[PDB]
Amino acid sequence: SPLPVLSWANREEVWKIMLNKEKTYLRDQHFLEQHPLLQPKMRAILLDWLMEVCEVYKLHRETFYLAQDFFDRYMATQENVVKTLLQLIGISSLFIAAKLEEIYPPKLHQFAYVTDGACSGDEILTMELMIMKALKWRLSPLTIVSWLNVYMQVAYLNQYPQQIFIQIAELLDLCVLDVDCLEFPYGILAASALYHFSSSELMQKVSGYQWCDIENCVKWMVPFAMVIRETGSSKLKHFRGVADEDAHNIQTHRDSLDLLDKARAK
Amino acid sequence: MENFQKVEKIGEGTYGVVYKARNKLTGEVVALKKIRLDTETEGVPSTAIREISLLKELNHPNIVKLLDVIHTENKLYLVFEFLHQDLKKFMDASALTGIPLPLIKSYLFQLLQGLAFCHSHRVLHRDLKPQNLLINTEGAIKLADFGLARAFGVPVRTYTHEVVTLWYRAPEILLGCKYYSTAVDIWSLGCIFAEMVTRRALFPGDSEIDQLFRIFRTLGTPDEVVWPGVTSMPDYKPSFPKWARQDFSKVVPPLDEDGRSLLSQMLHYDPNKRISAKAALAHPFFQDVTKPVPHLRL
Ligand SMILES: CCNS(=O)(=O)N1CC[C@H](Nc2nc(N[C@@H](CC)[C@@H](C)O)nc3c2ncn3CC)C1
Repeated sequence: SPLPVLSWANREEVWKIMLNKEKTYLRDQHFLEQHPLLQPKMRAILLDWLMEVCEVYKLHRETFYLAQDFFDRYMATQENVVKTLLQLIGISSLFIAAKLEEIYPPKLHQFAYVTDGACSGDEILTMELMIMKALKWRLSPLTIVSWLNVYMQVAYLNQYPQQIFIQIAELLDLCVLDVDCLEFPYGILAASALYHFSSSELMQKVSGYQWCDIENCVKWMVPFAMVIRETGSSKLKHFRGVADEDAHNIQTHRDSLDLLDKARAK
Repeated sequence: MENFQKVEKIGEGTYGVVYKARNKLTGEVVALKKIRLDTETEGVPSTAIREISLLKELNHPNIVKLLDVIHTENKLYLVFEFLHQDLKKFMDASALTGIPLPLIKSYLFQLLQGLAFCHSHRVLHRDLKPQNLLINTEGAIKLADFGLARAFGVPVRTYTHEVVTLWYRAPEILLGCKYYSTAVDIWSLGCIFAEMVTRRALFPGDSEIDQLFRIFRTLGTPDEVVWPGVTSMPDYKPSFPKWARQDFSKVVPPLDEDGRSLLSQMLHYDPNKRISAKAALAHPFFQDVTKPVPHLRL
């Protein structure tokens, strides 16, 4: 329990509830073994594409991570999915996420518009219902990015600086494109990314996780952190109509595909 | 959807219509929220997706139980437990006789328990008003209508749209605060608590300024001492009349010293000083209802 004595509720009670959510929400790193026609590089191209349409429509990082988790968890319930069906499932996962997270989310015709005609409004309204029903209406998970936000709030309550947040988010966006990340809990993934930009001491102070808890994850993360380090981390951008205090919360897009190639090589 | 027989219409919202129903086979009396999908150009309404999802997570005896979700031909049905009456109807029925203090106390403690659970799950109700609080015949009360409930972590922003009935809206919101906090729900419950004691709305304004002026008339016009930062707020005006705080004997006469205490802590101007739902449960006003637990010093 790294959260300080919370005024609203018990510091440990809030923390334990967050941990019990990860125990109920399940993800599988081998879900593509149920869809033999699909390869792990297909999921990577899809999430990279969703990341770009998020940046285009200035959508929140939480919106992207909701769509990622909806897509990954939905496919774990499905079988023998075809390459052509993936664009619709991803954009419908994003449609649900935008409606849940954004205040004035993009309209259905804009979600159909980004698919260059390969998806229509009726296909997306049919697909969102299949997704929500298959997920048993459990659409309130703790995303990979939500943990990062909690970790930043803890480190500065003892609001936070934006530049550091986007650098750690940039590394998590790369790691999310590899389906093997789904073997490590979302909280572990975030603490491990934060450790690569800080230390074990700060990671334990804001996440409560000991070194043994995140050691396995930090080992797998190591190649991705190097590619991010080799090139230098990005700077905070300004977004029109977006209040500067919330600018770190807007989803961004990079040439992460070739960065993911170099990472798996080493 | 064939196993249900509609008994009667209960109410209607932007989202959908509520009915009392019988599961003809079982005899289970439920509340059905019907949502026509053919009417919405954006599929399942954002608000309906959020309410279904939030209510699956929020399992607490003082929160309405969502029993099932059924998808029919361009219709989405939310099946909930049925409760015979809301707090607004109950308070109007009890306007002459009064509500017995042990029942006021029992209801307030139960409301605070359900609210603490929402807050511990990082959820802001945002619309706590008597008609959204459902009671049963055996003394229970539950929070309901989570259509406007938003989760925090990255605090919920404020906007110019149909939110919490003005009467239960916190003063930081009226004064232009850009972010909601758990303190806005505690403010609503203090208003509801006072309303159970007097059997009339504590602050029944007709505009945002009338609401604010009514709050200032009863609690006194605030300053930097009572509320650090109030004068530097977006909708604050130095021109506001300076009224003095009224004695809580003239605001809530039937309430005791313990009761008057809890109400002042619930209606504190400062969102940072205003009592929490967890802290309110520990207050000496409920000492007869609850028995304290040993705290682990570790
Ligand atoms: C409006 C009439 N009030 S009354 O006359 O005091 N009274 C008759 C029965 C009614 N019960 C329920 N009312 C509502 N009302 C909803 C808004 C019309 C909102 C609060 O969920 N939702 C319920 C009820 N049972 C279960 N759910 C969950 C869907 C209370």
